Amino acid sequence: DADKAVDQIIEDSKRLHIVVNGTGTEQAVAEDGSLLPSVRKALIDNLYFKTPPLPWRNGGSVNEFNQLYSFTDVSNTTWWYAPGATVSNPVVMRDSPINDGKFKVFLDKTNDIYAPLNSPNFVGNPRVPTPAPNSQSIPTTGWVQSEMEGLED
Amino acid sequence: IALLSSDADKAVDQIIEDSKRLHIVVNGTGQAVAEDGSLLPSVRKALIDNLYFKTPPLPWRNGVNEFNQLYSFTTWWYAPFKVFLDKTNIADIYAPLNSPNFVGNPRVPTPAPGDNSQSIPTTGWVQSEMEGLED
Amino acid sequence: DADKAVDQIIEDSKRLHIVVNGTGTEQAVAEDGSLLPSVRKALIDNLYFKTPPLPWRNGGSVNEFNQLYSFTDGNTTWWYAPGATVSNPVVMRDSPINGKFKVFLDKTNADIYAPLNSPNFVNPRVPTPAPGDNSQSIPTTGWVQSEMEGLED
Amino acid sequence: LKDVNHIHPLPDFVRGGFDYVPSDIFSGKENFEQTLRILLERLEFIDQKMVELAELRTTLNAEDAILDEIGRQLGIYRNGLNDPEYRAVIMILTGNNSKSGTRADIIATLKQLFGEDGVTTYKGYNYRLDINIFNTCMEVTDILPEIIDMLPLVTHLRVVENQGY
Amino acid sequence: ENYGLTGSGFNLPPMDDLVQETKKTFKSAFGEDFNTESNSVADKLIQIFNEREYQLWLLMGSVYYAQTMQGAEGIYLDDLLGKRGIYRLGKTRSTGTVDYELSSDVQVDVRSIEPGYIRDVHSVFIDGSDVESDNEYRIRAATSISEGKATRPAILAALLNKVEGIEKVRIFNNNTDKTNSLGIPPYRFMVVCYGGGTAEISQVLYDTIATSNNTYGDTFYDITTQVERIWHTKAAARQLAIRVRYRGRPLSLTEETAIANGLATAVNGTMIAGTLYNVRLVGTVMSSTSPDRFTQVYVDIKNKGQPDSAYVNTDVTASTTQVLSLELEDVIFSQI
Amino acid sequence: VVMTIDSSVPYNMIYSAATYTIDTDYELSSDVQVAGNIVAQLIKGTDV
Repeated sequence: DADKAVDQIIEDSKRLHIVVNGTGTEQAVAEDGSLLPSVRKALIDNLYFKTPPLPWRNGGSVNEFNQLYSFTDVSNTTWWYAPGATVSNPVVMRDSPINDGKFKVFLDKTNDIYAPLNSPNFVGNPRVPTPAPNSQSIPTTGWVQSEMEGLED
Repeated sequence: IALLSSDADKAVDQIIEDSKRLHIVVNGTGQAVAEDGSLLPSVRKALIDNLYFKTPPLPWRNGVNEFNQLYSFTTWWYAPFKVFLDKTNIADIYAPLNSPNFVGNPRVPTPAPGDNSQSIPTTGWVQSEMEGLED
Repeated sequence: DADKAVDQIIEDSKRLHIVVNGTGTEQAVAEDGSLLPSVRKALIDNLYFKTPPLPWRNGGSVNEFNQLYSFTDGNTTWWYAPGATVSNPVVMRDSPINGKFKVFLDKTNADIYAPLNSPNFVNPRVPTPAPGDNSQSIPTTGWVQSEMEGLED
Repeated sequence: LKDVNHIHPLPDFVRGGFDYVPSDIFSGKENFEQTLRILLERLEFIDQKMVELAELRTTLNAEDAILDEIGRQLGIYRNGLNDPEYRAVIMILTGNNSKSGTRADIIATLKQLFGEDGVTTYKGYNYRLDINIFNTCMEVTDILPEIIDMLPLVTHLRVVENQGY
Repeated sequence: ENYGLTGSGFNLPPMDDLVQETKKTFKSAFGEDFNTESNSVADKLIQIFNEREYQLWLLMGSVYYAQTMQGAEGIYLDDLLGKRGIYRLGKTRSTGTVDYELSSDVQVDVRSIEPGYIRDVHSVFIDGSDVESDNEYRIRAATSISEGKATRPAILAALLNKVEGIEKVRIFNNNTDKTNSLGIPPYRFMVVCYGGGTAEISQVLYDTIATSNNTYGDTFYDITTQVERIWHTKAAARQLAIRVRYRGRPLSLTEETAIANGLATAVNGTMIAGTLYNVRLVGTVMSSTSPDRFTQVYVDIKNKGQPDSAYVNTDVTASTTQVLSLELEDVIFSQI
Repeated sequence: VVMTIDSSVPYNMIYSAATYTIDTDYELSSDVQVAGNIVAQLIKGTDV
């Protein structure tokens, strides 16, 4: 009757497999009917979901600690979040976060997509102005051929 | 027959401890220890120790004792001077490493003679290279 | 049958082990083509640190993946090394500008990435264009030789 | 209440010896402890391997690389046998030295190779004997030569193998 | 992990390595900037502890090697074969026929008084036998002993232990309905032996065969407890001769003795009605002496008295009632 | 001595003998060229 144990093992393996490899989000179902989150689902908490922040308001409240909000001053734009924001303790909204230390500003990480000045490793199709027919400037594919084009003769 | 399982436990237990660490990190309180002995703070703790700036900026005077208080001038500033909030984009001035379109006079360090690789040649390197075959 | 279920279990286990542990400068490989980041990534990946900056020191060795060290010359910049642990420390050399160290981002710092106009580089590389291209794309050192080769014969 | 076999890894070896620090004079200094721990923990590895040097040499768990040595002392050479059944033949031949080939006795030896219900034996009038197999876990042709040896000098034997009843 | 018993063998770490990781782990607890170079106080301390620890590995390796068959020497040899339930012999005494004394009372045999080695010639007896040395002790271990009965190994075991003067034995079985190729009547088995008595082996056989007298053979001898009889046969009946040809560096005189006597063991050990393989004979010569001494080798076999032209290199077998034997005045060495 | 080098260092680059010191009392024996002196290599993961 070890076939019975082998059975349960067989689909427990599959549940575990989907949980580990649950794409960005998968909801494995246990025998109790509860719902288990993929690893990448569990990783949303750090991921700090920067969708276009909900525009700043006066009134209303913030329920998610890691959600951002968009605010504009009389002059600049900033994104704000209240780490203390939680369910059963939402952060009441206010006129401006600059005196609402519940809220704090946030920045952007991605510089990543830009070539550093030191030994960058470009991809795709870089281009430059065809240099003078020289010395230190970067030549183009046509520039070289045009330079050599007169030489074959 | 299926008694290869004698190797499965060394993974099953290990994933048990890994799940335990996952749970403590995600659902911890204002830590976790990896097999390397280094610490992993739980989210509700990581939210505390990170860099927070003082939100009200101060007027500028070019006078200077804190790296965490902002100053205003006319733009926000701080002393690690370094500006904090200008109004200009970055993507408009800095070339992406993918499919850039440079303008003006780009320069690179001239490679060694005879290099046959993916490095970039210089106009004054190829032009030197031409004369060798000319002779 | 059942051996393949066990194989799934063991591969999932080693994947989960690497993901939970990771190295800060590391990302795991999922069964599908996607790659899974480690916790040491996700934390520093979005933004996280220990607030009180610490002075740089030539005789110091770092062992913590999330702390900022203030280098100075009074040009002060803050640095970190994701691949730093108690098990794998890293030595503060004379200057951080020389490996695992990375500088904290600022809207001034930028200031190390090549600007769109007339940038100076210090071993850049580009994909090799197809032979016979006359466009303004940038040729490689080999591409030049690959084309000069037809010339000689 | 206690195991007779005293060959076991010493329980909590590391914390012992540390118990011999006289009056906590050095405890909490984090400089002497590491030096002592680094040295003691080396003995941990050696202490652990002292067991396998004795545990693994038993015929039950001996791997093929050394099981041959055990068989060599007894004259049972590997020939073409593989590890899982090479263990079986070693047991069968050794057990034959205290046997008499009785009906009750024969059932006992076959019992170790096919579980509880995996084997049955019919008997015939004129020296005929039959062996039935239901749950074989190893290939039987290579084991067959021994199955003849532990039978009377004049047995007439048939062998039939099948899965299940 | 690569240290100790590993199935493929036993691995012993050298002195140098143990220091290397000990310093490495020791360095890990205090950083790179920690003097550990030669003659440093820290290094001196490390060496003392590792040397004391190293002996433990060496002791373990010696224990494992001491218990293997190849490394068995002296007393350690006695323990290993003792585990099998047999022990080396001691001072043995001579037996004669009508310094010495009578073995028992006589009326209308001979036993030596001295405890051992020993007045041993015709018309003025088993001499020697002081201590049973390891080489023959290993040989004597080749036998087997068991209390079983009615089974083929049991019959062989009992005969070699009880029947005096027995040297070889084999059994042929015909467990079918119709006479085999050897003419054995159906549902009967035959026992053939070399040496030994006739009215004693029957006694031994009676105590160990099943309660169904299935014996068959050339000669019979009745026994009683009810009366029945037991059958058996005797083979003897062959002596061989050998020649060897080789190319290379001549083998002096001592090696030929080492080669010659070694061959006599392999040929002699053959079973009753066995077969000799020319390849096996060659292998013995390559192993009874150090390799790298010959470029070619051949062996030729013929029966005693046959003409030299009768030498052959093909494999040879023996009839049912023949036993292969080899002696000296044989093994003609030669250089091609 | 041996040292690992980043993937990006070109083959033809040559180290100047008289512009380096290994440690407080060691220097290069002579000029060294990267090409022709590879002793070991490691390739992993990121490399169609």
